[PDB]
Amino acid sequence: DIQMTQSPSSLSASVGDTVTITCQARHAVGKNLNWYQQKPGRGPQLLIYMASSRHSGVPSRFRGSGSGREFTLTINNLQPEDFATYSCQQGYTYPWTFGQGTKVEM
Amino acid sequence: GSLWVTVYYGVPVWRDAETTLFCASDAKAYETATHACVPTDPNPQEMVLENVTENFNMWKNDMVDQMHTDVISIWDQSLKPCVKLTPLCVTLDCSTYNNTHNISKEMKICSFNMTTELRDKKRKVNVLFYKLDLVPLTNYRLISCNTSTITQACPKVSFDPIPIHYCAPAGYAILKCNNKTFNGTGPCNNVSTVQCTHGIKPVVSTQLLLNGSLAEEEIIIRFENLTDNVKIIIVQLNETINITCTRPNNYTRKSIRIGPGQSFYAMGEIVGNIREAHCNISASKWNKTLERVRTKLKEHFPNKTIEFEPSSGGDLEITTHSFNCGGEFFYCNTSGLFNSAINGTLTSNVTLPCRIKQIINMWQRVGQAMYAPPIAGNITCKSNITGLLLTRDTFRPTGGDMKNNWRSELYKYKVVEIKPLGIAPTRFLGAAGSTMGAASMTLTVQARQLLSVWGIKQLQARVLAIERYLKDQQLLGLWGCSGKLICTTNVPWNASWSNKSKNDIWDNMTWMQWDREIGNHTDTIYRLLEDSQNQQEKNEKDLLCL
Amino acid sequence: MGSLWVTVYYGVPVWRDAETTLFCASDAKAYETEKHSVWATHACVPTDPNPQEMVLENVTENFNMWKNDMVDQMHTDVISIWDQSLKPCVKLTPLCVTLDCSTYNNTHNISKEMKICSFNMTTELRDKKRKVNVLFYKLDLVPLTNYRLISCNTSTITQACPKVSFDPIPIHYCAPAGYAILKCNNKTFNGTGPCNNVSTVQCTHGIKPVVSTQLLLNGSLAEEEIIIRFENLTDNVKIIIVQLNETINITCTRPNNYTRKSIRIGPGQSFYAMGEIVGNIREAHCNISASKWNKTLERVRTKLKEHFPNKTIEFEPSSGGDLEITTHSFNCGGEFFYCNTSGLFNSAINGTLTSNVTLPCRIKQIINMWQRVGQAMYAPPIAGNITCKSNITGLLLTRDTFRPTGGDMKNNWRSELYKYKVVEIKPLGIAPTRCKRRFLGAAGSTMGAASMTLTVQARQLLSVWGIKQLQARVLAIERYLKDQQLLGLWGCSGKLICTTNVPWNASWSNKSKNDIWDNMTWMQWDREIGNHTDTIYRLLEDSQNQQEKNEKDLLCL
Amino acid sequence: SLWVTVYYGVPVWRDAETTLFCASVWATHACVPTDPNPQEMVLENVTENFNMWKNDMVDQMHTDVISIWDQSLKPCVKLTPLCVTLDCSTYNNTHNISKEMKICSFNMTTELRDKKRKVNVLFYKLDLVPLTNYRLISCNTSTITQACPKVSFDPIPIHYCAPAGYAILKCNNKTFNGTGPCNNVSTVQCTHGIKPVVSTQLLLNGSLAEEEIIIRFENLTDNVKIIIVQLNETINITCTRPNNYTRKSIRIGPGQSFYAMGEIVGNIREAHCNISASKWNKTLERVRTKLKEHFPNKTIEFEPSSGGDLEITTHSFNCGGEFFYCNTSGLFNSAINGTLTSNVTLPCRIKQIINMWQRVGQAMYAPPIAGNITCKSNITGLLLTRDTFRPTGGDMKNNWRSELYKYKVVEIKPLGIAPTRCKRAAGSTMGAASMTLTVQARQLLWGIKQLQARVLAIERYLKDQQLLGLWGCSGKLICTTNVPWNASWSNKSKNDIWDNMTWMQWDREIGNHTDTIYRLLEDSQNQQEKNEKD
Amino acid sequence: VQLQESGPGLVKPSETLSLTCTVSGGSIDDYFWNWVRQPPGKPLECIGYIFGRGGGTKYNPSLDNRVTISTDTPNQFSLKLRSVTVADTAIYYCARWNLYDDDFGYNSFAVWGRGVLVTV
Ligand SMILES: *[C@@H]1O[C@H](CO)[C@@H](O[C@@H]2O[C@H](CO)[C@@H](O[C@@H]3O[C@H](CO[C@H]4O[C@H](CO)[C@@H](O)[C@H](O)[C@@H]4O)[C@@H](O)[C@H](O[C@H]4O[C@H](CO)[C@@H](O)[C@H](O)[C@@H]4O)[C@@H]3O)[C@H](O)[C@H]2NC(C)=O)[C@H](O)[C@H]1NC(C)=O
Ligand SMILES: *[C@@H]1O[C@H](CO)[C@@H](O[C@@H]2O[C@H](CO)[C@@H](O[C@@H]3O[C@H](CO)[C@@H](O)[C@H](O)[C@@H]3O)[C@H](O)[C@H]2NC(C)=O)[C@H](O)[C@H]1NC(C)=O
Ligand SMILES: *[C@@H]1O[C@H](CO)[C@@H](O[C@@H]2O[C@H](CO)[C@@H](O)[C@H](O)[C@H]2NC(C)=O)[C@H](O)[C@H]1NC(C)=O
Ligand SMILES: *[C@@H]1O[C@H](CO)[C@@H](O)[C@H](O)[C@H]1NC(C)=O
Ligand SMILES: *[C@@H]1O[C@H](CO)[C@@H](O)[C@H](O)[C@H]1NC(C)=O
Ligand SMILES: *[C@@H]1O[C@H](CO)[C@@H](O)[C@H](O)[C@H]1NC(C)=O
Ligand SMILES: *[C@@H]1O[C@H](CO)[C@@H](O)[C@H](O)[C@H]1NC(C)=O
Repeated sequence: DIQMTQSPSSLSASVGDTVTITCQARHAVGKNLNWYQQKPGRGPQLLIYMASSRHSGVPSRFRGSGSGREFTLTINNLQPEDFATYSCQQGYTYPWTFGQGTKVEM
Repeated sequence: GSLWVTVYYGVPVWRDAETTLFCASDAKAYETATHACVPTDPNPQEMVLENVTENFNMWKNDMVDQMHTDVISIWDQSLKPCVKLTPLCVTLDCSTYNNTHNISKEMKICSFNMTTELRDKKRKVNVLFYKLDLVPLTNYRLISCNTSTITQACPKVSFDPIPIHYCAPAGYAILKCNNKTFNGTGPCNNVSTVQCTHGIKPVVSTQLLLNGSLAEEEIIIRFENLTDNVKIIIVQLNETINITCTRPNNYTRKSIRIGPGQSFYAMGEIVGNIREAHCNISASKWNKTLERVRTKLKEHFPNKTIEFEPSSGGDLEITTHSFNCGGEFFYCNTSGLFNSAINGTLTSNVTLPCRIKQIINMWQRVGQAMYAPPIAGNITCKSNITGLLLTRDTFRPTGGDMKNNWRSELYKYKVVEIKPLGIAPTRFLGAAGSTMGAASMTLTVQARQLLSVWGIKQLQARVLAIERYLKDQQLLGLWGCSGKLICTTNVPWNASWSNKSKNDIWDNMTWMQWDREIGNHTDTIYRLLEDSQNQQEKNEKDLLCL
Repeated sequence: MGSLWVTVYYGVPVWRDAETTLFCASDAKAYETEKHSVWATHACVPTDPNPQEMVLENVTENFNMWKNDMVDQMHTDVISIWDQSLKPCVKLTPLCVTLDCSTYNNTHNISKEMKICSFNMTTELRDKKRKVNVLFYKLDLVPLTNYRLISCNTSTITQACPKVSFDPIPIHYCAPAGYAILKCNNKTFNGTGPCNNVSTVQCTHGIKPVVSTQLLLNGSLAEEEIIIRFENLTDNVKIIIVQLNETINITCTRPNNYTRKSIRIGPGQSFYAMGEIVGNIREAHCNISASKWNKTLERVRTKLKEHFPNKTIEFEPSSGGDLEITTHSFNCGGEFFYCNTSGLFNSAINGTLTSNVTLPCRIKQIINMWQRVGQAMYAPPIAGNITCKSNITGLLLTRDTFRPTGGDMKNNWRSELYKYKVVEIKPLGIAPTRCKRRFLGAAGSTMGAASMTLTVQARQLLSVWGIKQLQARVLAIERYLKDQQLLGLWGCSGKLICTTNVPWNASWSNKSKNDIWDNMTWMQWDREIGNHTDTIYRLLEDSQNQQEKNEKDLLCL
Repeated sequence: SLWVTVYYGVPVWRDAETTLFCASVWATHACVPTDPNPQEMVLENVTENFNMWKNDMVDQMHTDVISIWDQSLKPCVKLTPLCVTLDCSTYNNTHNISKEMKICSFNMTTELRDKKRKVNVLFYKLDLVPLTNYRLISCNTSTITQACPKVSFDPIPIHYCAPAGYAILKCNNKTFNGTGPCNNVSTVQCTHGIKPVVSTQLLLNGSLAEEEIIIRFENLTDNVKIIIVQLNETINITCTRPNNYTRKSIRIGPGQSFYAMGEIVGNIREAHCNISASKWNKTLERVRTKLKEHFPNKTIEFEPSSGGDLEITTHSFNCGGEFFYCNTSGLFNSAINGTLTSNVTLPCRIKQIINMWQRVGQAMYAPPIAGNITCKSNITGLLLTRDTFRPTGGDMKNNWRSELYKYKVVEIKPLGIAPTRCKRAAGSTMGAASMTLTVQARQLLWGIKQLQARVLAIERYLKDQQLLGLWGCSGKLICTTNVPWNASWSNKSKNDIWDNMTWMQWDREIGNHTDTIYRLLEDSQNQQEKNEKD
Repeated sequence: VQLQESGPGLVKPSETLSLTCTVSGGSIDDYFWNWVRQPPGKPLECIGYIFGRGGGTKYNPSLDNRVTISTDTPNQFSLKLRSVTVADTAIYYCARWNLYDDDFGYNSFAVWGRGVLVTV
């Protein structure tokens, strides 16, 4: 099964963060990544569906980008609802593993 | 007086830029990288620059991304006219394969029913598939019919590579670097402008580069990141190793019709006794080369005991060596080569068994795939091992990333956008490192290059070059220096922009050095020259009618 | 004082009422790029940082908004983008099958607009065929108890991609270089005939491509008075367009909430239908303020008395026709509403109104756009309740008592673009000059003034959708180099005022200097000299090569 | 000392390889509407060698016509579902039984997919290939496509318009080898409208050498190639579809219709395409005399059709919306021998399914028109081959060549070097052509074909302007240069170089030195510009 | 569409586990139905995924020979796990992979349920 990593493991700032991620295993999975946001003690929901562009409902602040192993998600002009976890995901094989969970606070 | 403003059209200047790029296949019609690619020019011209140093990032190259997109475009244009085997998706009863000469573990005959070209009745069709592609449900189904659909390759066209010579559009140049010892990243000491890259074979391989470029002096290894395990490591070997692969048996070919005008190729019964498909390498050469590789890893990555272990695990395309031999894809388990302590006698060739796969899901995309046709009769291949791909963990082989395959050959080249518009104070690309006073001799040679669906792509690039020339001419007309290299007098140079003395500017620096020195302020002087040309034009209008 | 000698002028304000290709300029911001739109590409260039307009003086041009070029170009472009947006989406090939339908019975009550239909259908696995039950509107379903889809006669159905949206995105129709759009500042102008003062724009305000029948939605507002636009007062077949003085807030809704059910047809392909409806069924209401509507309709009556005098006038509901024509058909919030507009124009009302006028509406999955056969879309059911607040800003009427009229999607584009006209700057002019060799600011102004302001025109002249932008670009390049090389063959390339070594001719004209340079305009001047341009061009380049060869021979000792 | 000068706008021309944009099924409206009247000038003291059998225009025209054919057939209905088993039996009209067609019942889907129903259609026996079960010929290899009704099979005159900087030269001369030098040649920007007609063995509406029968020869040593005979006078060929058909429209599927041939009405005969007998006699005497003169002491005698595949053995042509194939054996037969007093007819047969350009699978199903149609045309040509001369055809490239042999392309290198002592019109002389440069220069100044022509002309113009400005002559038509002339290049006389020499030969003499002089011009102005800077 | 989990608040070690997820908004679509367990401060992990109503199921060899996905009623789809271990204690969730290209959200857990914590 694929192993997964994220960096920084737990960030802390308000506005302008950038969640780079290295997902190892077989690199350049393609555009087959999915980000998520999990509110504290709540169900996660989609943010980006192909590391390409925003999902319906989630604003233009949240975006995903990058091909190769260097997939990334950028959040700009964060509001108080933005602070939560975000994880890497694959799309190639049935067990889709997640990142450890990059946390943003303050 | 003091040094005052002067334009210089066509002097050697480059910014690290990204632009569009087009193929140019070989001129000979023997291969006639499809045929719509333009034939290459007879002479790929190369000119070495003196005193010029450029920082090549092997991993932040734009042309690898453009190469990936363009070769995806080639592949999809090839596949689109071909047949789509959507009706092939049926429930499939299957049974093992027992040839009249021996039995096969790798195979199974499966019997299934479809519709004829006549739209009512068909008959039982018994055709042969590997265990790797079919998936049980003892009834089986193809690997990815639900999530995706399978597009048959056109039987005429072959998947073998043809050398593609990417060429810079007009106003843009490709910069190879001629330092022999080089690791891809960082400065390279002396460079060469090249009209087109050397013919790159669109070769598909994993853990062992095939038919690639040779290290000229010694085995050289490149790093994407020393301190992190994710980033990949390239090995480019000096000399070579013959890899010799075979298809031992004779597989029949059976053309089965799907509907009116559509037919797909299956195998049918094998002839001859089944033998395991395999590929071997000379043992002594492999041992020598791998010892050199381990020694090099010790040299650069210091103090650590470095060991080679087989690939960990995954789908069969991940752990093994994928390659297109004779128009058919196999996957060769590399448990022999990279595993140490097997204690080879070194007289026999080291042998790797291989599994041949029918359905190829490559390019790291879901939703689209191929049913590779079964080639008839034996196939033999004899190719090079010109590079390896590993990672830090021990050092272990990896694969699956074609971007790295394209990285390996294009590690030398970088695109540069020539901006002719050089603004300086004042009282082909070979003279870049030379002085400005000397480099102004050769500005005409760089000026010459500014002029000299893929048809639509190269037309768009040509139009980009045309409107670039007309942007230069438009700006010089808005400045009134149009049609000439050097203008008149009386426009002052503000001191705040730069502080160098009159004499040392020309001899000391390069045009690129002056560009970096003058880079930020350029818009301000473009305004001041613009308005200057306007107010002078008003005065000249007062002169026009007397 | 001497004999008149020729002079060429590059950049004098001149035009011909021409035809040309116009290229889109989609809205710049990124959320609308994310909200993928059928009408607007992302490849469409961003709008200008400053949508610019300049106003001319002492110029009067004839505008025929019925026979204008924006209308044809927008109709073709919008059909092209429609087909492009529908092309990747699945073609619902195994839909056109027999269906067993019965009226839908919700757990609360029965619905008039709905029937549950069960039918057999072949999926991505061709062997597997099984019953599939889905809801269907009565209007879209044509009988043979067995029903089928209405458009199985016309074409195989194509699903709208839920990714792409039908929402109108403002399109800044913008013209290539060498062409300028001419607006009319006169608010009261009927759109046909001369306009007394006009404006030149590099491009137009953002026009919303909005499909609407019998009424105009989100349209432009007459700033001074309610206005009537008429192709022919005498002929009844023509169409009457009311541009409304003030908006009339229309509030539309579908009260129920809809559940989307997906059925697989292909690998990665499904057909979206509505499931059971949640909540008690209630009709779709599109209600409008009644005092406002009455006051406005009566203002229409008062303004309309002038253009057809001394006759009693009564607005009457449309007699009959296809549902797109008789009923107000429009899309808001991603669903198609068809609203019986009878009550708005009904003569039953005697001028007494106190509360909102209500109009029932019906919604259709299957729509044929632009009245073409060969095309038919499947609208996926939007989930939840939609409540769209729109402005009624214009009416479509026709004389036999004036009835509402619909179905002419061309007229919706006419109604917004009544003021804009394409004009092709032909910058070349010829005239005698005092100094004699051996945007659009100065159109109506004096000739010498234009001679001074030539520089602005020159500066502006200097500078299939991807193919359309490329076509615009290369047209600009070809026109620019055409003019420049003609000037080179005339002897003054790069010079705007090309004094010439050629005498004028009495045959071309006998006008005095003061006449041409004080009173005659560049358009009048082109009318005078427009019959002799070719000959002067050829003999001027002849004169240049003669002079140059004479100078070369004299140079040779 | 002689110094370097460059004249811009000079007439010179190598055998160029450009692309010519179409002009207006055959004349698509996307192709630009042709300018109604092509113009034509005349030259003095010019001869141009045209290889009729290697010219690029035959392949360009072939590619254009196939592309237009596929463009027309693509939006129209794809007859994919038609390939089904068909039960068939002979067609018995009230008049008589016809061998040409027969009735075929087959099941077909209603527009709703659930149910199928039986449909009866009359198919030509020629198109119906056996498997009473039969199938369609071109359903074997790929899918057939039905043409649209609105599009017209009539050959709309296509005029080959050249791109800017390129002009077409037409060998106007009456008599000609079909190859080699031509006496006086017209110059056109666009050609006369070539009607694209599917021709085999004979021609319809072709161009006419009104003065004399002419012979064109791919090889005068090898037999396998084909010999063209351009006939003299117009031979009227007149044809009628013998009987009246009925159009039965069947809805094969949702939104797709299928026009089928129903029953027949009227007198059932074969299509009878006969000509004037006296014209045939006189023309045959003339060609026999001419080919006897061309082949001295070797006898000439024609032969009936050789036989083989139905496309090559027969005269073939489109008229009235139908495609005809007529056995030309009896017309060329020496055994008939009987009479030449009245119009004799060779019977023709119609195929609904056409594998055109000899591609397997890519085929067109004829719209079956309901009712008789007359079609009258002129014959002005003939296809034979050296071997008792058996005719041959099927080479549509050769059909294009027959009308396309007259024309040739020429580019203009406007810049041209000729030394001159002074310091810093094709038949006429270089000094005489200085005045005529401007008219040249102005001429220098499917949709994507128009785009290609536009951009290629634009690039060539900016290369001329570029190189001129690299020689200090941008925007100027005649340029003196400060650089001297290296005497080693050429050894011509001072008075002969602007009076005597023909321009073509001069270009041939200086071509080997052109690149060197250009490279030495650029450094000349570069050094002069730095000299002026100081 | 709204998605919700249902299960026991506490499980004992070495005892069978079951869970049930409810799609309240509509009937069970043809989309991919998924369970995505979140261990305490560790990456989330797939269990068994089913392509709709009574479709084929892909389970995980990482949790080998214990998983099973089956459906009972058009609004319920359930997970069953046998031979649980102490390491399995976590917050479970149910979610939905959008197999199809044109829907907003593709090959992605679009709508997840709120989730349920199991102690084991
Ligand atoms: C004439 O002009 C009026 C006024 O503009 C139009 O009415 C407006 O229509 C727009 C477009 O519908 C409304 O704007 C947006 O609608 C979204 C509807 O939700 C989603 O619906 C489906 C559900 O699956 C999705 O597929 C689809 O993508 C839609 O997004 C709202 O979601 C938007 O608001 C939400 O997002 C933004 C993002 O930042 C937030 O700021 C909001 O608070 C909210 O969360 C948005 O509302 C618009 O609201 C309508 N009214 C008004 C007053 O502006 C008419 O349709 C138009 N044309 C005609 C013919 O009348
Ligand atoms: C791709 O999709 C097909 C259907 O489109 C899947 O086949 C289906 O597999 C399920 C297994 O969950 C079958 O359901 C059950 O299995 C057996 C065999 O029928 C039986 O015990 C039950 O009656 C029940 O049906 C389902 O019938 C079967 N459908 C068909 C038409 O064969 C297939 O598994 C999917 N492929 C994957 C996930 O790789
Ligand atoms: C060949 O010239 C003829 C001259 O008539 C052209 O038109 C024909 O006209 C008749 C009516 O008298 C049409 O119905 C025929 O179909 C036309 N064809 C022929 C061969 O006579 C015609 O455009 C020209 N060529 C062809 C191939 O039709
Ligand atoms: C690897 O990248 C990291 C940051 O991701 C950096 O700190 C480190 O220096 C890099 N090491 C290399 C390129 O050897
Ligand atoms: C604008 O249009 C109005 C129409 O009433 C007119 O009075 C005015 O002159 C026009 N121009 C400007 C600059 O306002
Ligand atoms: C009706 O659907 C809408 C759409 O969001 C929603 O507000 C409402 O909760 C749904 N149903 C009920 C029963 O409230
Ligand atoms: C035309 O040219 C041919 C050779 O091409 C020559 O034999 C013949 O005399 C010329 N005919 C006329 C009428 O000038």
